[PDB]
Amino acid sequence: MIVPVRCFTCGKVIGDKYYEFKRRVEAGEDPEKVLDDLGLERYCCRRMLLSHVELIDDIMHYRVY
Amino acid sequence: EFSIFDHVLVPEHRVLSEEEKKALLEKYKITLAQLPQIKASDPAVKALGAKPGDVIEIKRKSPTAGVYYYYRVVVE
Amino acid sequence: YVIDNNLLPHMGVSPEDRIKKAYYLGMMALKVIELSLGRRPEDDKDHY
Amino acid sequence: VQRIRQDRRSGKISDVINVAYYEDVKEVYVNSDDGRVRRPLIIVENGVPKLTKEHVQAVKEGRLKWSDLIKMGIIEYLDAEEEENAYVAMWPWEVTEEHTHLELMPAAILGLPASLVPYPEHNAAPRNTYGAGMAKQSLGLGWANFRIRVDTRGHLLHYPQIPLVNSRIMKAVGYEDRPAGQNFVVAVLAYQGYNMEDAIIINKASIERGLARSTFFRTYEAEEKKYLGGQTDKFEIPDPTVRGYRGEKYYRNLDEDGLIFPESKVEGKDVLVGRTSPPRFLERRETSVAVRPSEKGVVDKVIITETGDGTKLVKVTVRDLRIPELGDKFASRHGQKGVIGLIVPQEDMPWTESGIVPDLIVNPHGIPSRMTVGQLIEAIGGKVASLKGRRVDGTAFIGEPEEKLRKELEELGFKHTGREIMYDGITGKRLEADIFIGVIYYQRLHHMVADKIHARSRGPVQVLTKQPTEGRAREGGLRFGEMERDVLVGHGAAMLLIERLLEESDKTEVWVCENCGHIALEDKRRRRVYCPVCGEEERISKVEMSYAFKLLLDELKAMVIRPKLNLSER
Amino acid sequence: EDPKDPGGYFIINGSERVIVSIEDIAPNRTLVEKDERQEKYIAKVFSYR
Amino acid sequence: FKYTRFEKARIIGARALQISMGAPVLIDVPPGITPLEAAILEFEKGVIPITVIRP
Amino acid sequence: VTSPLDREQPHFEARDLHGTHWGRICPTETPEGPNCGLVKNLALMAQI
Amino acid sequence: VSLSTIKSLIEKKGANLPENVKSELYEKLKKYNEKYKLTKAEIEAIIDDVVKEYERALVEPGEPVGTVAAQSIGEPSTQMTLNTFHYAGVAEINVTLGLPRIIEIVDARKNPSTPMMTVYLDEEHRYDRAKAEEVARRIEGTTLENLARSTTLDLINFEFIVEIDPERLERSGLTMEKVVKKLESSFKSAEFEVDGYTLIVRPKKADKISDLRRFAEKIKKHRLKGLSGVGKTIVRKEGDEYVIYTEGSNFKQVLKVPGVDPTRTRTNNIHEIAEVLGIEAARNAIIDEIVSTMQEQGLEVDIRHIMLVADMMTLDGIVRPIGRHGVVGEKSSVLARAAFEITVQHLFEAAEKGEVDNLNGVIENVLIGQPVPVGTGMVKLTMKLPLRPQ
Amino acid sequence: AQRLKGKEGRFRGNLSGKRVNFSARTVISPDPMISINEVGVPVEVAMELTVPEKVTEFNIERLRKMVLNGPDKYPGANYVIDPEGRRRRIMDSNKETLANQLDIGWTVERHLMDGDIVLFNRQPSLHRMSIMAHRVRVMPYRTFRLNLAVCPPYNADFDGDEMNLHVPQTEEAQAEARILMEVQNHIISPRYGGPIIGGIQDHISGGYLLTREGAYFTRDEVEQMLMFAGVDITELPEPDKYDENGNPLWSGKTIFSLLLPEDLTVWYRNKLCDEPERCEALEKLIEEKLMPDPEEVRKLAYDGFVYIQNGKLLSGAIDKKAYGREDGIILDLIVREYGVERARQFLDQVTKLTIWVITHKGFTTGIDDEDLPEEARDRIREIIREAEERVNKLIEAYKRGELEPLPGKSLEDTLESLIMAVLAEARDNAGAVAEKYLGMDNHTVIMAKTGARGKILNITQMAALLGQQSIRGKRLYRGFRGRVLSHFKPGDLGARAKGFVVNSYKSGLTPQEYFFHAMGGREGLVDTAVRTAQSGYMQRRLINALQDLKVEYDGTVRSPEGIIVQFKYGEDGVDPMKSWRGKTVDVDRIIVRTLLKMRG
Amino acid sequence: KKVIGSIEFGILSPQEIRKMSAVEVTVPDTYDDDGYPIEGGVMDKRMGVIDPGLRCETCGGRAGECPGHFGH
DNA sequence: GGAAGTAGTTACGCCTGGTC
DNA sequence: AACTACTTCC
RNA sequence: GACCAGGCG
Ligand SMILES: [Mg+2]
Ligand SMILES: [Zn+2]
Ligand SMILES: [Zn+2]
Ligand SMILES: [Zn+2]
Repeated sequence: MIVPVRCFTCGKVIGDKYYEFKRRVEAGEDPEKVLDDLGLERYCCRRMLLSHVELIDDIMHYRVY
Repeated sequence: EFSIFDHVLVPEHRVLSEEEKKALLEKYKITLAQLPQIKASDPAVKALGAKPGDVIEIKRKSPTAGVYYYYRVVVE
Repeated sequence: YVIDNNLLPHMGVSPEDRIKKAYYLGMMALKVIELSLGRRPEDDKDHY
Repeated sequence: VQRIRQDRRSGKISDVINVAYYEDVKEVYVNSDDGRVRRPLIIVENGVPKLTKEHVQAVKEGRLKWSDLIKMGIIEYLDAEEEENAYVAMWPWEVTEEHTHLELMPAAILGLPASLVPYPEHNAAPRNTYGAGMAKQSLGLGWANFRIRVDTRGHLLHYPQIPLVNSRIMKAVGYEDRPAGQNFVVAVLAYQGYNMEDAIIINKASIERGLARSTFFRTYEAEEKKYLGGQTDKFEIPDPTVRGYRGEKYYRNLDEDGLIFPESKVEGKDVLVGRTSPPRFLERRETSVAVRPSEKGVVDKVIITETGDGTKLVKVTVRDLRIPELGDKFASRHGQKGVIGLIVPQEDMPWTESGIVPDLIVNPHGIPSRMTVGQLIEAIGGKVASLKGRRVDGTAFIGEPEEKLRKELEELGFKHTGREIMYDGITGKRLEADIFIGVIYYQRLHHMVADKIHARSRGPVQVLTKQPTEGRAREGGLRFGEMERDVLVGHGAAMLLIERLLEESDKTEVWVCENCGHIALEDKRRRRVYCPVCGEEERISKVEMSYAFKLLLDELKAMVIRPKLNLSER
Repeated sequence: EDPKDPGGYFIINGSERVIVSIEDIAPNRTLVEKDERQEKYIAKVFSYR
Repeated sequence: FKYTRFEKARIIGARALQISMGAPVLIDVPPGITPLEAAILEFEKGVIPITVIRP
Repeated sequence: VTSPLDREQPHFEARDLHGTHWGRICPTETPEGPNCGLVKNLALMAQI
Repeated sequence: VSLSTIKSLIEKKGANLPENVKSELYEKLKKYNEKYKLTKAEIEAIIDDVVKEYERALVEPGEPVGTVAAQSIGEPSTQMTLNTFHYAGVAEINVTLGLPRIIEIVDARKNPSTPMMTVYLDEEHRYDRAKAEEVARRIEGTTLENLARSTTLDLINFEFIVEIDPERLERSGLTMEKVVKKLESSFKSAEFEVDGYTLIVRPKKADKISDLRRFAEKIKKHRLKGLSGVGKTIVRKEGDEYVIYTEGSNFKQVLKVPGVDPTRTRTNNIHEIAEVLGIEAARNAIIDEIVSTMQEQGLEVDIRHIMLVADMMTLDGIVRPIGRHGVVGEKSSVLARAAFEITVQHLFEAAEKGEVDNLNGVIENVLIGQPVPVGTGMVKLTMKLPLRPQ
Repeated sequence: AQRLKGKEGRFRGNLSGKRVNFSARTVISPDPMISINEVGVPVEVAMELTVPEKVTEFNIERLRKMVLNGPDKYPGANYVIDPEGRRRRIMDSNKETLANQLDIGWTVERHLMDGDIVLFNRQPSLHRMSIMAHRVRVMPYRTFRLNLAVCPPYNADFDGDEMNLHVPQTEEAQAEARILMEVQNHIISPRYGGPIIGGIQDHISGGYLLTREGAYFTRDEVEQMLMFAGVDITELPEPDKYDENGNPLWSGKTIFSLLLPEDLTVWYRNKLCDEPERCEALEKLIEEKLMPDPEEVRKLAYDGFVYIQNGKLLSGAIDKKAYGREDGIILDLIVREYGVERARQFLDQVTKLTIWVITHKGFTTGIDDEDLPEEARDRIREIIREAEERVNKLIEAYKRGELEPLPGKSLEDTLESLIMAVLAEARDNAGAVAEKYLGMDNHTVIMAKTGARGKILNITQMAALLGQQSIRGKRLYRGFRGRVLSHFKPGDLGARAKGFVVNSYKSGLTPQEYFFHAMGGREGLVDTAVRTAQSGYMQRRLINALQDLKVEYDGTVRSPEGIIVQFKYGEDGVDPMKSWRGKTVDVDRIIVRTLLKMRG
Repeated sequence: KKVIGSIEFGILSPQEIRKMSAVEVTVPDTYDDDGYPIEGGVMDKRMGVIDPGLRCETCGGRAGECPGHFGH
């Protein structure tokens, strides 16, 4: 849905890094280099950013009022 | 020449006398109707002189007890 | 009625379709005879 | 036949036409019917497939469509009859002059849930079947429309994730836009015997951070039914003077209109739509709608609307937060089902020399008997994908080979076998063996233990047999069948059989006339017991028997059979 | 509505009903087989109209 | 005289049922003991008033 | 895809995978129990 | 300690023991006395331990043996997943094995789906394959169609033409003239002319074509040699002994042909065993066949359960099924029979004859809600009233 | 008529089997830390289901406390019944008065508490061990808990399994359950007279890791494992070795011997016997005097020969032969010579000990567990190549008429049988090569040779060729005419074209081999349901035929009308549950035991 | 209190059915418009009552307590 | 003896929903 | 449907 | 209440 605030495994905060990672990867930079620059060294943290889906945009359209 | 009693499957049969039949019936407190029955047309019965109403003692040759006696009444 | 409707309805229900029913039945009989002679294998029912 | 297929490829004949011949019996079959399952193939002529590189480039650039390729005679549709005449190759380098067709994609022979499985050819067929069947029971954002949809039951995983090792077919279909599951860090070791026998050990800290979290939706419906004669029911908070009135506490959240306010916490047996119906007892009866006795939650949405006939209709949706607990069923795409056998704190979990803590632990004893090498390859691929920052292709037959994954894992700075040096959390010393650890895509199934637990001390009974009702939804009792009766008999338990089958289901007392054997009659008005069949008053005694046996006596006394009963003194 | 929804189903009295295809035998095609009981060769056809 | 499993079960059940209806315990038992446990303690000690009859 | 045969009977020939299912019916996706082999799902390349 | 004193003590203190237990104890004590010097005290202590362990292992009265036997046979059948099995070798015979075999035996089939007999041989024909193949030929029933290489019919001349393979005739012992001699007397008014290895039949009484076809069917189906109902026969070796396995079933005829050992010949058909050898032999065959079938699948079930089932199956003097037409159908209780399978038929017929249900069984007492007479349901209790707490 | 007959009719649906009160059902989860005769009950179920306890002299205080607690607090009660039979639900403004008016002779339906007896049942109910009586142990979460050793009787495997819990309500029923149906009993199966309640996978593998050759443990590990197992001990035995740093080390055999009876003595060969010469040497040493010098045995100690002497393990490794679903030598001897409480104590202690060993020592399975060197791969490749060439030669001979039929079958069946024999032999040889090359230090091999989980066939299919697939005992033939798939030439009878999969699971299957394996798996999955239905019907028939047969007080077996079925049960009078693997008495075991007892 | 010693099965005689019955049924109806059972119908209160609030004419017991009675 | 007919069965629970 | 077993016409 | 469908072990 929306990017998790913390890594499920070790609790490192990765909420802010997702949008930077997405824009840098779309810019054409190497994903490994981007993830290293962001500070995610453990592959548990890299799993959180690499496998996340922004589903909030696709469901914001329907309101419950 | 060949009797069915020489077969390995067939255990040895024998007809009990009246005294032995009475002792058997008293031992288990049973009537002849409470015993297992063997048909009078059975080959083992015919190989003997057994007639309906008679008790046959069978030496079963058990695998667990070695020998084991089983009793059957003759019916028509 | 059972000839025109209940036997080979796909051929037709009019008396004009009776003859084509005869040809189809003859073809089916020829197939069963060929199976009797062993010239053809059994038809698989699970074959798609 | 050659003319037919040449005409079809030339385009003058429709796609639906298929033709085959049989040299054995000299028969040519032409099919143009409906309902034939077909598959596409690339036409190969004289050892050269019709499809070329420029066709592929045109398709990639959007200049050419699939229907175009079918119309030009490049790709052909064959059913079983025409395929009988074919000699299909499976790979482009396998094509010879004797081949008639080439396989477009051998990985497309699988179904969609079966295509969800990565590396399916490294698994045993039963486990592939289990994984394909369990892929349809996972929790995730199935549809973005769920919020305003009215459905009897639904689930919503709070943080769905893309499988790190995934087939390209899953992206082409659209499964990536609606993922169902998460990537776990899985260590394959035996831990305190709580993952024994296909059980699963999970991390408490991971759960508390959102792993496998979900919400359960239930939509209750209440209609203002219009009976004959203008006798309608009313949406209202009923006064205690109405018949069948529940406790005044159960109407705590109701509004004067008769409907429960949204976002109000509702627990079991609390009403949502206060409703009263016209009296039919022999004051207005109550027919209000309350939540199911074992279900709680928060009222997410209350809508009001009008039926087809014109009566008012209200739908109330209750959402219950389901944090994983012991007993909840988890599965992987490779058919490894299991329930949470233990929830372990993070400080008790083992950790790796690289600082990696498992989110889940699986016993190694479930690996060899099941022969799921695909799960190990998927763990290796998931670790490699996480380390690289690029997802690993796990397609059925053209995916990344295991050797390439092992070499890449070696070059990334980790052991090529996937084993890592791990430390015991409890004692602090490293384990003697190197532990296999990786990333496996686990999915939470909807078989939650909260939706299955049931207990019935005593409750409603069926009118016909006086035995307990059936079902978790209606305080049912568990069926102690005849197989369990034989089990009890084989133990020699005679009084326990009496207690389980007579006292606790339908024990009753009947009056039997000793003279006739029929069932005597007791006149509660005249305070007398007698047998109408014979008029006896002194030879009457009670007997104790199950109500089902009295009913059986009734059905035997019907169809004209006399079950005379003889009594004994005990 | 979800744009990902593919349709192909009906809504009957508010409930979504999907019609599952049925794997019937090919109509109007005769199949030959052996009874193996009376040594009788049997050839049957399912004619549809 | 050696009791069978079924004779032992019947004796213990009858003794527990009697105890549950006010029959005094023939030994000393810890407080909070359930009547079945009291009957089992009685049997284990050996003070068994109930006698089984055989054909 | 479903078959009209009764699920109770042991349709050994009808519950097994056929060589003609290649590319038409999924070889692995089928329910466990009585419906095994009698309930089938289409392959991704299948066209009807 | 002398060797005869061992047997004397066994007979003295171990009189309350089965005969096989005494024999085994005697042999084992002999061996251990040969190895180690066993004193009198050790021997007496061993005897006492043996008798105590035997007394501790005796079955407890009131035990529900029948339902335990039923459970211990039915439960392994869920893991009888081997079912059909095929073996590759020179000489093997097809035979139903596994769960269908157990169902066949317990249901007491009139004739199994794959009848098959094990034929032993006497000392005169049990040590050479050449001397056994002749008696196997004497057993196998072979007809003209089996011996024929091909068939041919000429209806215009009322001619039936039979091509015959010389090789299988060499392997069947029958010569062409030997084939035709008995066929001549089997059906009269036929030429029965043999042309080398291609016999030709021209019946003169076949006025119609269908008459010639019926004559051809009769001639093909007529058995030239062997015993009726017997098909393919194979030869196998074990323990330096050659035995025969047949695809047919005919017990008495096989026991009467020369060369067979009449003391060991067997049959898969239990009913035929009973009719030829007696009810006790049928019970023994049932027991050992079920034991062998369980052993082929690696499942271990105690022999005693098999004995109980077989003895209950052969309690009426005949082998009868276990289902509604057998042991269950012979139950005296009306409600017990009506609970199993056919219910309205049993109740209506019981009402017709006015049968009484004495409620002496387990099922009916469960139906009514009264104690069953098994386990704790057989224990009668008595009590002296005056109780004095200590 | 429809009301009466049928599975849903009156007789089967409401008389033989019927729904009952005071029952519960939920998912089961493992719990190695409860005894074998205990069950973990959720607090919700304990508060819901009640046990009617008539208040007496001794339980007046406890029932007063639980009436005071009421239906809300777990150690409470729901209803109070006066001697007159009038029942009152406990609620607010009632708890104090009802507690005051408890008196004596009243009935109080109290909550389940620790020690209560219940019936636990996973109900495909085939044998009498499908229902056993367990002691209640109340647990926080909402799932049933079950000890791992009690799984084999229930056939439960914690993959979503649910089991029913029935609470007996009368004191007679409670006594019947606690005396006849408790899980301490029924350790020995009535089916085969062998242990059915034993270690399954982790207990066996941890026992092997404990008792194997060269397995040593530090002082802290030894103390921790002994405390975890529940073994009572105040002093460690003398250490066996000393580390390079001087640290004392204990052998696994000593730790295992710490929980054996001090009189037990037995020897046997387990599944880990690969060199029979060493076992023969050990047996020759033992047979000379029956009390060999312990150091002499330690000189010739072998992992494939278990030899316990006076409760000390002197040789051998713990295997499935020590304790298991079948053929548990040590467990059988402990349950037959020392009682049934000693067997339960030993089972609990050994399960906890082995679990600790396997947990803190590390047991894993990875990709490397299926790896083979280049030489083994080449040998397997040559095996398949020779098998394919042999099949080609057979096909060519059959095409030229050169082959002649085997007796009992036609030419086609002869060729088929020969081809299947060749393929099976090739699979066996490749599996032999894999077995030779993989070794005993591989964890996948360890759990297969010790019987913990998996057979040699699984390792062969995972590290070497999959072998020939088959349906109903025949080669794969269902498909197109003259072939299986349209990727093979019609009329082909070769190995690959008919289902012979030449790839391992590790090497990955080709699409043709994948379809062939799918066919094999489908035939197995189809077989399962048909087999279970047929077996269920046959079991029902057998039970309905043999229900009432019982042993009378004179030792005979009689029909309800009095007909004698057997004059002595089993023809010798020994119950199969109490027998020694079907034997009346183990004569040699008794002789050796007595001779060691006296001469020792 | 007694226990059932045996059950004898027979065929009911017409006089047995007439005497055992509590009502002779003539009207082929179940309930009236208001919701009460029709006298002479299949649901006559002389055969027992199942609807709460009704009373049996043969026993006087309420629904769930009246065992039920036969008609002919 | 056929040669058809006829009848009788075909595991045990459990859960969900939907329509009468 | 697919098995058995009777029954029952032949 | 019984019918259908889908699952679970
Ligand atoms: Mg399970
Ligand atoms: Zn992290
Ligand atoms: Zn009367
Ligand atoms: Zn009444």
